[PDB]
Parts: sequence; structure tokens; C-alpha cells
Amino acid sequence: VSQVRQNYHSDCEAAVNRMLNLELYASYTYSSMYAFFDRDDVALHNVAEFFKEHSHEEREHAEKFMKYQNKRGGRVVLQDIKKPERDEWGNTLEAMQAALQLEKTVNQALLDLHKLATDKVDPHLCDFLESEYLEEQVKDIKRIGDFITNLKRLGLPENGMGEYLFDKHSVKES
Amino acid sequence: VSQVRQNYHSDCEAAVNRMLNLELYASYTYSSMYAFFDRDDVALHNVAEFFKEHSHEEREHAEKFMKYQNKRGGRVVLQDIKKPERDEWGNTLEAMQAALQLEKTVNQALLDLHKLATDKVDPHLCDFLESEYLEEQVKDIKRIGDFITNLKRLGLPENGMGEYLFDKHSVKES
Amino acid sequence: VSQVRQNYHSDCEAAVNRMLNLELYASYTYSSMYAFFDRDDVALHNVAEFFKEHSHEEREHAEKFMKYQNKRGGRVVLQDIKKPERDEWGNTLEAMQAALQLEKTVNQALLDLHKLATDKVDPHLCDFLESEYLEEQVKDIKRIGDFITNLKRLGLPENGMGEYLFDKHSVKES
Amino acid sequence: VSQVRQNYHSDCEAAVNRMLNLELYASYTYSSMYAFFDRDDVALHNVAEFFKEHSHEEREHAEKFMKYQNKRGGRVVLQDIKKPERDEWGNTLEAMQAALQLEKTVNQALLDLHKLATDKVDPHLCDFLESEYLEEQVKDIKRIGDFITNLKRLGLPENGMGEYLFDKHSVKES
Ligand SMILES: [Cl-]
Ligand SMILES: [Cl-]
Ligand SMILES: [Cl-]
Ligand SMILES: [Cl-]
Ligand SMILES: [Cl-]
Ligand SMILES: [Cl-]
Ligand SMILES: [Cl-]
Ligand SMILES: [Cl-]
Ligand SMILES: [Cl-]
Ligand SMILES: [Cl-]
Ligand SMILES: [Cl-]
Ligand SMILES: [Cl-]
Ligand SMILES: [Cl-]
Ligand SMILES: [Cl-]
Ligand SMILES: [Cl-]
Ligand SMILES: [Cl-]
Ligand SMILES: [Cl-]
Ligand SMILES: [Cl-]
Ligand SMILES: [Cl-]
Ligand SMILES: [Cl-]
Ligand SMILES: [Cl-]
Ligand SMILES: [Cl-]
Ligand SMILES: [Cl-]
Ligand SMILES: [Cl-]
Ligand SMILES: [Cl-]
Ligand SMILES: [Cl-]
Ligand SMILES: [Cl-]
Ligand SMILES: [Cl-]
Ligand SMILES: [Cl-]
Ligand SMILES: [Cl-]
Ligand SMILES: [Cl-]
Ligand SMILES: [Cl-]
Ligand SMILES: [Cl-]
Ligand SMILES: [Cl-]
Ligand SMILES: [Cl-]
Ligand SMILES: [Cl-]
Ligand SMILES: [Cl-]
Ligand SMILES: [Cl-]
Ligand SMILES: [Cl-]
Ligand SMILES: [Cl-]
Ligand SMILES: [Cl-]
Ligand SMILES: [Cl-]
Ligand SMILES: [Cl-]
Ligand SMILES: [Cl-]
Ligand SMILES: [Cl-]
Ligand SMILES: [Cl-]
Ligand SMILES: [Cl-]
Ligand SMILES: [Cl-]
Ligand SMILES: [Cl-]
Ligand SMILES: [Cl-]
Ligand SMILES: [Cl-]
Ligand SMILES: [Cl-]
Ligand SMILES: [Cl-]
Ligand SMILES: [Cl-]
Ligand SMILES: [Cl-]
Ligand SMILES: [Cl-]
Ligand SMILES: [Mg+2]
Ligand SMILES: [Mg+2]
Ligand SMILES: [Mg+2]
Ligand SMILES: [Mg+2]
Ligand SMILES: [Mg+2]
Ligand SMILES: [Mg+2]
Ligand SMILES: [Mg+2]
Ligand SMILES: [Mg+2]
Ligand SMILES: [Mg+2]
Ligand SMILES: [Mg+2]
Ligand SMILES: [Mg+2]
Ligand SMILES: [Mg+2]
Ligand SMILES: [Mg+2]
Ligand SMILES: [Mg+2]
Ligand SMILES: [Mg+2]
Ligand SMILES: [Mg+2]
Ligand SMILES: [Mg+2]
Ligand SMILES: [Mg+2]
Ligand SMILES: [Mg+2]
Ligand SMILES: [Mg+2]
Ligand SMILES: [Mg+2]
Ligand SMILES: [Mg+2]
Ligand SMILES: [Mg+2]
Ligand SMILES: [Mg+2]
Ligand SMILES: [Mg+2]
Ligand SMILES: [Mg+2]
Ligand SMILES: [Mg+2]
Ligand SMILES: [Mg+2]
Ligand SMILES: [Mg+2]
Ligand SMILES: [Mg+2]
Repeated sequence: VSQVRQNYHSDCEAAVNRMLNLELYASYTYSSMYAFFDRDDVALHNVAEFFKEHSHEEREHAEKFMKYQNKRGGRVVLQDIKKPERDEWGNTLEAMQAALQLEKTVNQALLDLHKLATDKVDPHLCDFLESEYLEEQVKDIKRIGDFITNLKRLGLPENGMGEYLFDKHSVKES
Repeated sequence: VSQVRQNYHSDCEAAVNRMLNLELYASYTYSSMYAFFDRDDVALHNVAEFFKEHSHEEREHAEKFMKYQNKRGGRVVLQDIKKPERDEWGNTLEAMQAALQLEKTVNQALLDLHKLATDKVDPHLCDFLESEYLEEQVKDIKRIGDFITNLKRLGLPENGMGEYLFDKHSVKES
Repeated sequence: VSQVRQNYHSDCEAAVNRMLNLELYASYTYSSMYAFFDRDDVALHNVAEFFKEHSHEEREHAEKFMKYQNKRGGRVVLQDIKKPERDEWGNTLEAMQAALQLEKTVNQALLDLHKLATDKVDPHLCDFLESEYLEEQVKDIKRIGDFITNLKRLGLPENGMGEYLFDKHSVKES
Repeated sequence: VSQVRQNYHSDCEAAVNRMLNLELYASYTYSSMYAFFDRDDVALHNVAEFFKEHSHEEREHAEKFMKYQNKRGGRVVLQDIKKPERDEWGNTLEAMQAALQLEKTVNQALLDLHKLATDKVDPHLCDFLESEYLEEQVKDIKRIGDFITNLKRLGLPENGMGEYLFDKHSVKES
């Protein structure tokens, strides 16, 4: 047993490792989206940079779980990071829809981890999730939903001018 | 009788209370418009912020009537603030048309109060309305009319790209 | 269903709308207290400004619930804002006693909403209440209790000099 | 006829001269109050300075009427400035009550001049009164009413401690 360990259930330790992997998976999917929008035959560079920044955010969130694991006396166990579900992402609307689904998948895993922490009476882990993950998750889901609404308004997928305008006005100039 | 009261007719005192309520009503309608444009399935955030700022303006105008009432020795009497006429506002054009009508309703009430103050020979109340309300009212009506003209030019309600562009270019970046 | 909605119960959505209304109601009551203490025959201007600032605080708290509702994919539904229970507030002690009761009423509604969020296993809503409402509520209740103790010490309601001194020393100079 | 004169009735010219005299009279009354509160057996120096400043304000308002008269092509005609009604002013409450009455007397004369200007269809004179006199008059009446309420609260005339405290807290430190 780790000398620092106190009130940390084996099930929670394992679930933190699984959440670490999921964050890395999400990061990798966002990196794929970045590379797609950077292609010469796609060429939406502000959209590309949006996804690159999100990839970096998810990687940081994975690192936070590593640090958390060690703070509680658990042990980081890594698994393969699976490649993303697609090799090409269609267009800005398809990519944003996939991003929304990914953020909701990550959110569900966070909520499930909170339920486990609650069941095992681990208020430190509950606080960590609530203070570092759950609200930023809701914000990202809202942002992407707002984007999807605007992409539909702009006539995606058919309206190329609409897609061009989204890249200039909806995502930050990079 | 209030020790400060001089040349202040009971009818004007009552009409100031009614105008106070109308300003609060207008504020609440603008707050509803803010919340509508902030919805994930509407997502026109500069339009939303425009209406939020107008809600704040109307609330300040209500407060100015409270202060006025007390300065003249009248007594503030509050009534329920009725909820807005609609729960959802359609789109930017429908909302701006409702805003135009609301501003003209408020303007008519101000003009009617000026007529009453004139009838009761109350130059202080006339000056207050002319100096603090009537010109800013004309400016707001002109602004909203200009917006409606541009929304029609942009092809509202059908043209979603037009609506998107209005939010980026016609209202201030928030 | 809203595309952003996840783990958000209809009961919680409805209760957030009711809490929004209660915050608006509280704001309106504080505005009435402001106007009362601004009367020429009351004339306790620092007390008046204290209540004006609290009215603004409650209005901001209502707006935060609107934003919250939309972030979760719920829909803001507004109702009439009922006028305050009294048209005149007696004196500083009576007003502070009414304020204490109002803050405890709002606190109970927040605690009841937390119980509902707990029952529906909504940790995001629990965190929102704990992080944005519950502690500031306890602070406001403590502040007003402290004031009431001092008003009694100063001989309210009978001791007019005591009431005058409270306005100069206990509430911020406005 | 003055080469600049246009739309300026003889009655209004005469009434402006009478208003000039009344402002000088009011100034002189406030100077008497200053001297009273500066007495070694009264010795309320912030109250004294309040009245001194008001004397200066009224003198400036008289000068503004002189300038106005000449701008319109009327002719300034001066009369004796009558001494104040009292040689001694009792205490802070009695003096403030006399000040309230004086400000309401001046206000009535301003309102009567506005009625005359209205009857003679002189919008320039109406504007001058509304823009330079009527609102500042309402503010001064409200201020003095507020003071009287507080002096009564503080137990004037009997409560000397109350009177002492008013001088320290209600009027500006001089
Ligand atoms: Cl353990
Ligand atoms: Cl334990
Ligand atoms: Cl264990
Ligand atoms: Cl593991
Ligand atoms: Cl894993
Ligand atoms: Cl593996
Ligand atoms: Cl596998
Ligand atoms: Cl996919
Ligand atoms: Cl693919
Ligand atoms: Cl997914
Ligand atoms: Cl889990
Ligand atoms: Cl968070
Ligand atoms: Cl957006
Ligand atoms: Cl957008
Ligand atoms: Cl009257
Ligand atoms: Cl009159
Ligand atoms: Cl009347
Ligand atoms: Cl009324
Ligand atoms: Cl009303
Ligand atoms: Cl009512
Ligand atoms: Cl009704
Ligand atoms: Cl409507
Ligand atoms: Cl509706
Ligand atoms: Cl209307
Ligand atoms: Cl009216
Ligand atoms: Cl104006
Ligand atoms: Cl325009
Ligand atoms: Cl425009
Ligand atoms: Cl849900
Ligand atoms: Cl869940
Ligand atoms: Cl549900
Ligand atoms: Cl509801
Ligand atoms: Cl409600
Ligand atoms: Cl209702
Ligand atoms: Cl009801
Ligand atoms: Cl009550
Ligand atoms: Cl009452
Ligand atoms: Cl209550
Ligand atoms: Cl509830
Ligand atoms: Cl808090
Ligand atoms: Cl205290
Ligand atoms: Cl205190
Ligand atoms: Cl002439
Ligand atoms: Cl003419
Ligand atoms: Cl003439
Ligand atoms: Cl003359
Ligand atoms: Cl004269
Ligand atoms: Cl003479
Ligand atoms: Cl004489
Ligand atoms: Cl006298
Ligand atoms: Cl005398
Ligand atoms: Cl007089
Ligand atoms: Cl006259
Ligand atoms: Cl003025
Ligand atoms: Cl005062
Ligand atoms: Cl005072
Ligand atoms: Mg060891
Ligand atoms: Mg284990
Ligand atoms: Mg494989
Ligand atoms: Mg937080
Ligand atoms: Mg985030
Ligand atoms: Mg995220
Ligand atoms: Mg996240
Ligand atoms: Mg009275
Ligand atoms: Mg009446
Ligand atoms: Mg109704
Ligand atoms: Mg004017
Ligand atoms: Mg103006
Ligand atoms: Mg305006
Ligand atoms: Mg307006
Ligand atoms: Mg207006
Ligand atoms: Mg949908
Ligand atoms: Mg429902
Ligand atoms: Mg009722
Ligand atoms: Mg906190
Ligand atoms: Mg607070
Ligand atoms: Mg509170
Ligand atoms: Mg609170
Ligand atoms: Mg000549
Ligand atoms: Mg003449
Ligand atoms: Mg004489
Ligand atoms: Mg006029
Ligand atoms: Mg003015
Ligand atoms: Mg003045
Ligand atoms: Mg004056
Ligand atoms: Mg004056």
C-alpha cells in the first residue's frame, strides 16, 4: 500500500486510469481534425487551429489525471491510445457534429466516475471532477452546439460560402 | 402632504408610477429576448447581448422614475411586472419588429405623460421627460428601424447567411 | 430535445425557472426598500444605497440562472414578477428583519433545489449552487443578522439618534 | 428699442428684474444664517459653511439673471435688497425650516415666471428657467427636506447631542 493512500478505492483508481486513456483518445481525435482542415484541399485554417487547441486541452486534462492518481497514491497504468474513428472528417459541420458526440462521451465518462466516487464515499474525487472537469465540459458542449446551429444556418454542407464565412467569423483568427 | 411637494399633481404622481411599471415591463421583455438568442438552437450572441444591454437601460430608466417621484414628494407604488408577450421570439427580424413596437409603446406613454404634465402646468416634469427620455427614445426607434431595413435587405427570415452576417456586422461585437 | 442536453432532468429545469423568478422577486423587494429609504420623510441614504446594491445583486443572480438554463439545454420560461409584500418598510430595523427573512426564503429555495439535483444525480447543478450561491447566501444572512443585533443595541425602533448613527457607521458611505 | 430685442415682452423683462431681486434677497438671508451659526454661542461651523455656500449660489443665480436680461435686450433695474426676516435663527432645525420655506418661495416665483413666459410665447425664457433653475431648485428643496427629517430624528430642538452630530455627519466637513 502507498504511504499516502487514504480513502481511495481500487475501483476509483482503475476508473481514473480509464479516464486518462479516454482524454488521450479525445486529444488524438482532435489532432486528426486539425490535420484534416490543414489539407490543401480543405484549407480552413481557423477551424484547423480550433481543433489543434482542443487537442492540447485534452492532453493537459490527461496529464491532470496522472498527477491526481499519484497525489492519491494510486498507480498510473497506460494503455494503447486508439486511432480516431475516421481518417477524413468531411467538412466543418461533420467535424463539429463528431466533436459534440466526443465531448458528450467524455462528459458521460466523467459523470459515471462521479457516480462511482459518490458510491465509494470519496468527496475529494467528487470535488476534483466538479471543480476541474464538469463545468468546463458543459461550456465546451454549449460552444460546439452553438457552432452547429450556425453552420446549419449558413447552409452547410452545400453552401461553401457559408463554410468560408464560419471560418472567418465564428472561430478565433489564428 | 410631503414637506417638499410643490406644483405636483396627484394625476402626475400616479402616471409616473405607471411609467415606472412600463419601463420595468420593457426591461423584462428585453431580458427574454436576450435569453432566446443565447439558446444553443438560436446562438446569435451579439444580438443576445444587444437585448441584454437594452434590458439594463430600461431598468435604469425605471430607477430614474423612482428617484424622480421621491424628489417631487410623490410616493412610489409598485405593481406586478407582467411577463413578456411571447416565450420565444422567432428570429432576429421578428424580435427587432417586437422591439420597435415596444419602443413606440413606451414613447407613446412618455408623450401622454408630457401632455398630462402640460395640462397640469408642471414645467419641471416636462423638462425631465424632454431632457432624459424623449430624445433617447427617438434615437432607439431610429436605430431599430435601421436594423429592420437591413434585416429585410439581408433576406430575413429565410436567409440564414444574412442573419449570421447581421450578428457579426450590425450589432457590436460582444 | 436540445442537442446539448445531457443528464438534465425536466424537474430541475422547471425548478431553475422557479428560482429565476424568486431572484427577480427578491430584487424587486430590495428596490422597494431603496425607494422607501430615499423618501424625504425617511432620508437614510446609505441604507437606501445598501438596498439598491442588493437589488442589483439579486438581478445578476437571476441572469446567472438564465445563462445556466441555456448552457444545460433547458428553456427559460418567465412568469410575472410579483410586487413586494409591503409598500412601506417602517424603519431600518423592520426593513432589515424583512431582508433577513427574504434571504432565508431564498436560501431555503436554493437548498431545496440542491436536494432535487442530488436526487436526480446532477453533480453539475449541485456544484453550480455550491460554488455560486450557497456561500454568498450564508454571508448575506450573517451580515444582516449582525446589522439587526446592532440596530437593537442602538435602541431601534424608538431611538432616532441610534438609527441615524447606524446609517453613518454600519453601511458603506454612498 | 434695443437692437437685439426679439420676442421679449415688457412684462417678462420686469419679472426678470423682480426675480433678480428675490435671488439677492435669498442670498442675504443665507448670509445671515452663516453669521448666526458662526457665533461663539452657537458654534456649528459646518452648518454655518453650508449656509455661506448657499448664499454664494444665490448671488451667482442673481448674476445669471443680469446677464440674461442684457442678452435679450432688456434693462437691469435694481431695487433695495431687504434685510432678512430674522436677526437670529434659533437652531439648526429652525434655520433649515426657514431655508425650506425660502427655497419654496423662490421656486414659486420661478414657476410664476415660467407661466408668464408661456403666456407671452417666449420659449427661450422657458428653456432658460427649465435648464438653469427649476431642477436645481427641486434638488435643493429635497436636500433640505431630507435634513429636516434627520434633525427631527436626532431630537431637535431639545437634543443638543443630536444637533452636534448633524453638524459632523450630515453637512460637508469645512
Ligand atoms: Cl485507501
Ligand atoms: Cl473515510
Ligand atoms: Cl480498495
Ligand atoms: Cl488500471
Ligand atoms: Cl483504458
Ligand atoms: Cl493496451
Ligand atoms: Cl482493443
Ligand atoms: Cl466519427
Ligand atoms: Cl474515414
Ligand atoms: Cl464519441
Ligand atoms: Cl467509472
Ligand atoms: Cl470545471
Ligand atoms: Cl456561436
Ligand atoms: Cl457562430
Ligand atoms: Cl403640490
Ligand atoms: Cl404653480
Ligand atoms: Cl393634486
Ligand atoms: Cl399609483
Ligand atoms: Cl402600473
Ligand atoms: Cl399588481
Ligand atoms: Cl392584471
Ligand atoms: Cl410580441
Ligand atoms: Cl411564444
Ligand atoms: Cl408593444
Ligand atoms: Cl399619462
Ligand atoms: Cl433624452
Ligand atoms: Cl444600421
Ligand atoms: Cl445595419
Ligand atoms: Cl437529459
Ligand atoms: Cl448520468
Ligand atoms: Cl427528464
Ligand atoms: Cl417552468
Ligand atoms: Cl415561477
Ligand atoms: Cl405569470
Ligand atoms: Cl398568482
Ligand atoms: Cl414583509
Ligand atoms: Cl405596506
Ligand atoms: Cl420572505
Ligand atoms: Cl426545488
Ligand atoms: Cl457562493
Ligand atoms: Cl455589523
Ligand atoms: Cl454594525
Ligand atoms: Cl420684443
Ligand atoms: Cl415670435
Ligand atoms: Cl412688450
Ligand atoms: Cl423693473
Ligand atoms: Cl424688485
Ligand atoms: Cl428700492
Ligand atoms: Cl418697501
Ligand atoms: Cl423667517
Ligand atoms: Cl429675530
Ligand atoms: Cl420665505
Ligand atoms: Cl412672474
Ligand atoms: Cl436646473
Ligand atoms: Cl440626508
Ligand atoms: Cl442627514
Ligand atoms: Mg512503502
Ligand atoms: Mg486496484
Ligand atoms: Mg484498430
Ligand atoms: Mg467551478
Ligand atoms: Mg474546456
Ligand atoms: Mg471538453
Ligand atoms: Mg473537457
Ligand atoms: Mg411631514
Ligand atoms: Mg394621489
Ligand atoms: Mg398573466
Ligand atoms: Mg429643455
Ligand atoms: Mg437633450
Ligand atoms: Mg436609449
Ligand atoms: Mg428606449
Ligand atoms: Mg427609452
Ligand atoms: Mg435540434
Ligand atoms: Mg420539462
Ligand atoms: Mg397581487
Ligand atoms: Mg466557494
Ligand atoms: Mg451576496
Ligand atoms: Mg442573498
Ligand atoms: Mg444570494
Ligand atoms: Mg439703438
Ligand atoms: Mg417695460
Ligand atoms: Mg424694513
Ligand atoms: Mg416646453
Ligand atoms: Mg436640466
Ligand atoms: Mg442648487
Ligand atoms: Mg435654491
Ligand atoms: Mg435655486
